[PDB]
Amino acid sequence: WTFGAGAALQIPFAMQMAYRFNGIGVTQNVLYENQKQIANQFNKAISQ
Amino acid sequence: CDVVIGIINNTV
Repeated sequence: WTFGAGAALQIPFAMQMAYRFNGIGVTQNVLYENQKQIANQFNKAISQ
Repeated sequence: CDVVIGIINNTV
């Protein structure tokens, strides 16, 4: 997560969204209850 | 407990 002021700290990037659920202010039960669906929406979005 | 990847028991 920490980058810029820092170097990197090994976060596996679903954990990035799990922390970024705060920059909207929501649970981590967004993603992990909806893992592959949110993944595929990201994929379909990029494909479109 | 369904999508829990790393599992830690005995939370008191």
